[PDB]
Amino acid sequence: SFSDCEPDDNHLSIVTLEEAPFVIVEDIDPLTETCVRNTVPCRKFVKINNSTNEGMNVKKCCKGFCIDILKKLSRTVKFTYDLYLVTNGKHGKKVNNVW
Amino acid sequence: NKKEWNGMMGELLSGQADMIVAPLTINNERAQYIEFSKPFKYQGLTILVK
Amino acid sequence: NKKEWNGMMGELLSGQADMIVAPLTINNERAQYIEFSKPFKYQGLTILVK
Amino acid sequence: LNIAVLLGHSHDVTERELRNLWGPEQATGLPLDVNVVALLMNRTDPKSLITHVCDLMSGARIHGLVFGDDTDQEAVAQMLDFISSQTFIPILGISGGASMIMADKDPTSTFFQFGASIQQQATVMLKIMQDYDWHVFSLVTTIFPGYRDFISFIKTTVDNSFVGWDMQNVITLDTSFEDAKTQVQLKKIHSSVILLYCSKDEAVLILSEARSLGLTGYDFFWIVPSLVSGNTELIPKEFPSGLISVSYDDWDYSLEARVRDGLGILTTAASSMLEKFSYIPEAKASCYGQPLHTLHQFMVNVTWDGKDLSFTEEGYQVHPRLVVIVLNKDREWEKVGKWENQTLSLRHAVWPRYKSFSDCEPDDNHLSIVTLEEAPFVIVEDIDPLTETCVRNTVPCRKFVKINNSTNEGMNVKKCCKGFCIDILKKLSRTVKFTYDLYLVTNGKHGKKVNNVW
Amino acid sequence: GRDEGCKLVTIGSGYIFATTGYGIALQKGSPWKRQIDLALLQFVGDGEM
Amino acid sequence: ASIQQQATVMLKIMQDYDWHVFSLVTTIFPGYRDFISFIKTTVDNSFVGWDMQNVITLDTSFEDAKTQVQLKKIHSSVILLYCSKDEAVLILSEARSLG
Amino acid sequence: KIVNIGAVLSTRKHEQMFREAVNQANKRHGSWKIQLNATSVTHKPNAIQMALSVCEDLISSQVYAILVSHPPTPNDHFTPTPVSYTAGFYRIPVLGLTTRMSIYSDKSIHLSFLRTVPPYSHQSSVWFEMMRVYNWNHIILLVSDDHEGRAAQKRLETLLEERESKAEKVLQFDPGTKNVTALLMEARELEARVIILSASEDDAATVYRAAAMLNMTGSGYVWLVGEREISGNALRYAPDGIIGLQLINGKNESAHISDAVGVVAQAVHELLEKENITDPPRGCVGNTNIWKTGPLFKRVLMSSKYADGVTGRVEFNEDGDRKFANYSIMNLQNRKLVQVGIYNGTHVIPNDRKIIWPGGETEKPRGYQMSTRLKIVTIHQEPFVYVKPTMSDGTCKEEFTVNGDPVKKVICTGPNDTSP
Amino acid sequence: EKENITDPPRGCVGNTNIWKTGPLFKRVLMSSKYADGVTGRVEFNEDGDR
Amino acid sequence: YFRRQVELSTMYRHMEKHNYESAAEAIQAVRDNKLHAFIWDSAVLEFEA
Ligand SMILES: *[C@@H]1O[C@H](CO)[C@@H](O[C@@H]2O[C@H](CO)[C@@H](O)[C@H](O)[C@H]2NC(C)=O)[C@H](O)[C@H]1NC(C)=O
Ligand SMILES: *[C@@H]1O[C@H](CO)[C@@H](O)[C@H](O)[C@H]1NC(C)=O
Ligand SMILES: *[C@@H]1O[C@H](CO)[C@@H](O)[C@H](O)[C@H]1NC(C)=O
Ligand SMILES: *[C@@H]1O[C@H](CO)[C@@H](O)[C@H](O)[C@H]1NC(C)=O
Ligand SMILES: *[C@@H]1O[C@H](CO)[C@@H](O)[C@H](O)[C@H]1NC(C)=O
Ligand SMILES: *[C@@H]1O[C@H](CO)[C@@H](O)[C@H](O)[C@H]1NC(C)=O
Ligand SMILES: *[C@@H]1O[C@H](CO)[C@@H](O)[C@H](O)[C@H]1NC(C)=O
Ligand SMILES: *[C@@H]1O[C@H](CO)[C@@H](O)[C@H](O)[C@H]1NC(C)=O
Ligand SMILES: *[C@@H]1O[C@H](CO)[C@@H](O)[C@H](O)[C@H]1NC(C)=O
Ligand SMILES: *[C@@H]1O[C@H](CO)[C@@H](O)[C@H](O)[C@H]1NC(C)=O
Ligand SMILES: *[C@@H]1O[C@H](CO)[C@@H](O)[C@H](O)[C@H]1NC(C)=O
Ligand SMILES: *[C@@H]1O[C@H](CO)[C@@H](O)[C@H](O)[C@H]1NC(C)=O
Ligand SMILES: *[C@@H]1O[C@H](CO)[C@@H](O)[C@H](O)[C@H]1NC(C)=O
Ligand SMILES: *[C@@H]1O[C@H](CO)[C@@H](O)[C@H](O)[C@H]1NC(C)=O
Ligand SMILES: *[C@@H]1O[C@H](CO)[C@@H](O)[C@H](O)[C@H]1NC(C)=O
Ligand SMILES: *[C@@H]1O[C@H](CO)[C@@H](O)[C@H](O)[C@H]1NC(C)=O
Ligand SMILES: *[C@@H]1O[C@H](CO)[C@@H](O)[C@H](O)[C@H]1NC(C)=O
Repeated sequence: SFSDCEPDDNHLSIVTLEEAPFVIVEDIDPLTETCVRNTVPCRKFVKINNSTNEGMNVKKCCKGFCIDILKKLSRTVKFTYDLYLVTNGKHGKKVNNVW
Repeated sequence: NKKEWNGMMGELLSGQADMIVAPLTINNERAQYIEFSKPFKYQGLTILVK
Repeated sequence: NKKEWNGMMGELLSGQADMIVAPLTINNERAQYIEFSKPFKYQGLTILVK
Repeated sequence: LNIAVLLGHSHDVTERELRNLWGPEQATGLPLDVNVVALLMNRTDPKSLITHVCDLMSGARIHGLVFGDDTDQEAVAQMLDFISSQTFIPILGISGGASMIMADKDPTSTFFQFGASIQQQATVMLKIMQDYDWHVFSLVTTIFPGYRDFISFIKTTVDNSFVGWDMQNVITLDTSFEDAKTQVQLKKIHSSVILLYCSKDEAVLILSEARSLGLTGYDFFWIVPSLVSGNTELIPKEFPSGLISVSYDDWDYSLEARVRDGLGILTTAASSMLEKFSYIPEAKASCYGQPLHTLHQFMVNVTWDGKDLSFTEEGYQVHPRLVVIVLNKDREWEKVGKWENQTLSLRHAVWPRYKSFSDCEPDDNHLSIVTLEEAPFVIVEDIDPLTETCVRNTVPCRKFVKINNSTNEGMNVKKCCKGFCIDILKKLSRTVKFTYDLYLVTNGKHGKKVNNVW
Repeated sequence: GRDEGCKLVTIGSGYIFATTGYGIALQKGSPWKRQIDLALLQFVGDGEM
Repeated sequence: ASIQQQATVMLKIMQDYDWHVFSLVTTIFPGYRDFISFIKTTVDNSFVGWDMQNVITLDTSFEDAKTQVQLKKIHSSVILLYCSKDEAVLILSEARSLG
Repeated sequence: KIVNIGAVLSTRKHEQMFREAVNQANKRHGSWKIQLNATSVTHKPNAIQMALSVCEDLISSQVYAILVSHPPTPNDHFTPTPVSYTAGFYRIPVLGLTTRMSIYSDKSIHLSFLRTVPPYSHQSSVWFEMMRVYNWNHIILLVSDDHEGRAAQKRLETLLEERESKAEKVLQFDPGTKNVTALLMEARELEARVIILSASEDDAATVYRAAAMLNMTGSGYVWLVGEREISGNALRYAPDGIIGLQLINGKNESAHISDAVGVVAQAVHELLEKENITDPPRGCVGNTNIWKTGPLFKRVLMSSKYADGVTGRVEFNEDGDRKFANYSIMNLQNRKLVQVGIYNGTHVIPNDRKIIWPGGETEKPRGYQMSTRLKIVTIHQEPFVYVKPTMSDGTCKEEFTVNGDPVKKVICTGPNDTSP
Repeated sequence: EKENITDPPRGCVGNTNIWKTGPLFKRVLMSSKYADGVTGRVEFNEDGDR
Repeated sequence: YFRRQVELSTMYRHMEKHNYESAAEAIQAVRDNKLHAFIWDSAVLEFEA
């Protein structure tokens, strides 16, 4: 809400999983604190330890195939997006009505 | 000055048929006019020579 | 926060050199500043292995 | 039959040859009761025209009107079409506002205009653009009438582009110039041909706004039809020298031949309906105190005086005479091109530019380019006669082909070119952003000095 | 295609296998779906894929 | 701090948040030469690949004829404004009116 | 200091209400120094002398507003066309209040004809909203006309673009014929039972007789007609259970007269707020050039927002009609028009009356059949579709594959090899 | 000849704000056309000199 | 699909001269050395091989 009536529906929450030909998640440049521009930023919910549940969001770089697909869709469909990772695990498995 | 459809699409869109059971060429042309489903065949093009 | 050339360009632009007689890789960027001669040699790139 | 003739003040045409347009005309006169009533009028008010209609309809049962206009009021044609929906008399609108393109004719009227539709004139203008190979263009349309089917025909033509026409999107103006929102729509144009669709004074204001904003360069072309232009005799201010217009009011093919051919068509229709039906005079007696055998659905096939003067299904001529004009540096609308029977021919295939648009516009954008036939570099091929279009990854070029071995005359042949140097020139025109002037060499090979002669 | 030594070439090319594809799972009721499908068929339909 | 150090802080924010597509709107406000010059010597000397739209200049009180078009020639994300406070009120009111 | 106002009206009571509303218009609207006068024309059958009296009373009066106010003219053509065609000589807007046709809706055919009465395309949008209520998609459209039928089809395609979907079947024909029963039988074999009709009285009576003959008055038949279909013998031929629409306060004359007076008055005052106002000159004396502030007057009139009105919030759209007009959903029950709902704005308000369908219950009949039967079209595909001629008559040899699986053929029907 | 006649207030006593029509005065002065002058023609660039 | 693309113009002009009705016509033509190449789906051509 910058004003009273402003439609903001172009925001797309996007989560992915690390795959070596598709989703290459690597470190940031330790000298400039900058992802190289063909990569995109991501945050990873890294917890403190196994006892607590709250944690920080480590910012990392992302290249690969699906990153290129997402960039070309953002060129074509012209949307906005937020990239992050899930820590529950792999793609999907319903553990007794719990995915 | 209109390009209309003939053949299987021209008979389906006219309501003469209900389903084109055929090796459908799923492309960007026919996607703008009808809806699609998931493909059964995963096949590429190549060149026949002698 | 300023980038500068050096080396052979640093020796040439200071007035301490008149002509760099050397088969230099003539690129676009160094030709944007100073004039270059006609390239006498046509030579590419290669990889040395054992 | 009894046909009335009334005009305004077009082309300073005297009324004397109108009264003398009966003697040698209709030499093979099979209908006997064919006479003319040729008059004039000081003004162009429609109420006096209705008064003359009610005077001449009861005036010994006049069964015809041939009317021509000198002004630019298309509503008079609407009033005449309404009268033709009441009197049910075939009335020929010749020129001026009486023959201008209205929106949608009705089957309940027998009024006939002369010429072609606005879609056929758009087809002729796109044929001109195909012959000149100018593919990146724009389209500025106002709320001027007849816009719906015209824009729809343009959209269906661009969607059916074998040429691959690059049409910039439709610049729409709901009202006149706001100088806030319409200026932004005018400054979105970076194409070559700008197509304007409005009235005459609105075109003057839009060209004045474009000249005040520098949008009237020779890169920015301007092509308007006859209905946007208006009177051929009146040339108002803020016109670029080279203003392409398409009309039909030729000074060589004047009003007298038009009205003589129209009377020939009317007497041909009377003779053709007389040999089929007997009681030809069927008109309303008087206008005060208020559909069997007509000529509306009867004269589709007609060819008078050799030339095809047949009627379309939408109330126009099948093959009219089209005149394509430009503006010179002497403020004169000079005739350039005419139309063939089926296709379109052009005299000035070589295109002059008429550099004097403003105080200073240099021609530094264009570069004279000549080359030689080289199989990996300059691939020269014929133009396709089925399309009359070099495909968009090829570029056209002209060649001075001499006919005989001992003559000094030679024609210009346009041929397609693809290859390596074509791609180099296209990428240079992408990056350096210049324009090219491509043609072929006629003297021979690359170069050799033959006694101080290269 | 990145194997050191290149001593592993799999049997066949999916002839005796599942031979499925990869897609984008959208939520049930998203208006983005037709636009994403047209964008993917444009990305395949020009050689860019 | 100087205006160059504060521009360094703002570009450090933009580097930490990776908003590469930006613009630059500078009025006749004082210090405009060194400010635009430092933006040039920071973006052009950067290894990041910042998408730099050209500089939009506003001379005087707006005619709302050409300045409207120059504001509508901005399709980037970050809009850097360089003016006084009341001029910032006027330019933000014009941008709210122009959307 | 006087300005005449042209009206096509003959009743002295409505002219008295008109002059009282003019006196109200000159009362509180500022210190502007204009005076106003009325000039109205009466009933004449001869439309040529109608246009003659109109142009004689428009040229010799210097009017600003032209209000046609006779819908029930005894001429069956119903043409207020020559008034607007005469006023288009100076691009003068005629603000008529009579017709509701799409042939009058054109800004290109009629040059500057404004109105506050909407055509049947707004009824099509109300029907689209009703389909959004009842959650239906597939229709069967039958339009008798072709002039307004193309505009109705374009408005339907606009509503489909709002839906981002497509309709099922549209049809147009020539009025006067009687064997359009075959098109109704072709529409019977579809997968929907929603019928939308755009017709006059005669075509509606013809298709109601066809519905009585083809058993189209059974269960599930969703009938949806408008204003020209609920009059004459078609009202007698209408089945009990048909749904009609009627906009409120249109047939009551004086209230929309007063609303038009308020609109015209506030438009004239906001036009005369500014300077350099020209006047339409006398066309009979030396004045053939166009009125230069025509598009200026159109910019003032087409962008005039109003908060006053007896009917409600009146506002001109992009085509010069009434934004969000009120409507009444009527139903036919034992040859009686029973009111079963209303529609303002964007929202449907059904009352506590029984919405009775021509079939069974008061709930909506879903005419989307289960579609047990399908039609498979194909080509002779060389890896896929193997076509073999039959042995004796329509029979297939029960052959086996290499694994004992019997080749389950099908009796298909194929054309020739080359079609021309 | 034009409107919006603004006056700079007396900043010594009870006037602290800025003169808001500064760029208005710049639009008036910097866009002036000259065809007469004793020393000659003066003309304004973006800097406003002779 | 080839008429849309940016460089397939000469191949489009070559293929438009001798378009065939059925694929069996193309098989018989390339069998009788009337054709010399044909664009077709891969697994169908493997089955025909
Ligand atoms: C009758 O007319 C009004 C006109 O506005 C409409 O009411 C709108 O609908 C929502 C529904 O919740 C109401 O909250 C608002 O009062 C109105 N909103 C807007 C933007 O106008 C509606 O069509 C009808 N009345 C009702 C049911 O609210
Ligand atoms: C808690 O977390 C850290 C990483 O954040 C890691 O060393 C290990 O998981 C735990 N050990 C401690 C106490 O640091
Ligand atoms: C949490 O548990 C894992 C698995 O036992 C192990 O690495 C370690 O005990 C803890 N540290 C983290 C955060 O992995
Ligand atoms: C009307 O007639 C007069 C001569 O009486 C002439 O001067 C004038 O030009 C005419 N009007 C028009 C429109 O030509
Ligand atoms: C004109 O003649 C041709 C050929 O006889 C025929 O089509 C028809 O009679 C006329 N044209 C029309 C209306 O098709
Ligand atoms: C065009 O038509 C006219 C009239 O029928 C004819 O005389 C002329 O030869 C034709 N020209 C050509 C060659 O198209
Ligand atoms: C010119 O000369 C050549 C060679 O004699 C001859 O074949 C040709 O017909 C002549 N005509 C031309 C092309 O000028
Ligand atoms: C000139 O060229 C034309 C066209 O080829 C040919 O008909 C003519 O005979 C030539 N002239 C001579 C006499 O060589
Ligand atoms: C109003 O118009 C009528 C008809 O033209 C006229 O008789 C009457 O005098 C006019 N009244 C005034 C003074 O406005
Ligand atoms: C309409 O025409 C068909 C033609 O077969 C005929 O069978 C049918 O009886 C006709 N119906 C009417 C209403 O006359
Ligand atoms: C058709 O008529 C029969 C008469 O018994 C009736 O039962 C049925 O509801 C009607 N509806 C259909 C199926 O058309
Ligand atoms: C029209 O509406 C007004 C105001 O509601 C009312 O007084 C009048 O009686 C109505 N007239 C008719 C004919 O219903
Ligand atoms: C009145 O004058 C203005 C300029 O002040 C100009 O737009 C036009 O000439 C006229 N129209 C209106 C009402 O703005
Ligand atoms: C419909 O009638 C209601 C009565 O309250 C009114 O508020 C509303 O504005 C009307 N709708 C229109 C715009 O005709
Ligand atoms: C279609 O055409 C042929 C023509 O002889 C006919 O004999 C046969 O019944 C059909 N055959 C094919 C190829 O379908
Ligand atoms: C005065 O300022 C206002 C607001 O900028 C502007 O609309 C108006 O035209 C100005 N008048 C003049 C001519 O000074
Ligand atoms: C500059 O010098 C020329 C030549 O003496 C003179 O005509 C001109 O008036 C001078 N410039 C001025 C004073 O405008």
